[PDB]
Amino acid sequence: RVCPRILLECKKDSDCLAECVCLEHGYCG
Amino acid sequence: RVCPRILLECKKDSDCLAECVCLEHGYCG
Amino acid sequence: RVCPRILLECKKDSDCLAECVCLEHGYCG
Amino acid sequence: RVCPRILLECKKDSDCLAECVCLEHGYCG
Ligand SMILES: [Zn+2]
Repeated sequence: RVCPRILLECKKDSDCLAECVCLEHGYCG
Repeated sequence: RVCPRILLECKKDSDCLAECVCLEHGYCG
Repeated sequence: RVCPRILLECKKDSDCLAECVCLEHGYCG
Repeated sequence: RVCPRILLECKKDSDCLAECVCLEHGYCG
């Protein structure tokens, strides 16, 4: 899985880069 | 992101297939 | 990268499953 | 598939970034 480790807040996966997922702490990972 | 539509429980991401991740509700997605 | 190893002929990546790519021998990989 | 738009030569897939693969023409893609 490709998820650059850029710190980004999110509500949905579409708020995230690449194949990062929106995790339960409100950040992409 | 490639995450099969297979119902799987998980404690860690490693429990999941492909690029699915372990969500805190206790299932892969 | 997620590429199921199902034998499939191709001309383009869109002929392939998942994140398989169309390789120079004419099969997905 | 996540393959950065970065010009890279390669002898093997391992030479490439992310989910890029080594094409026989000698570049990642
Ligand atoms: Zn991927």
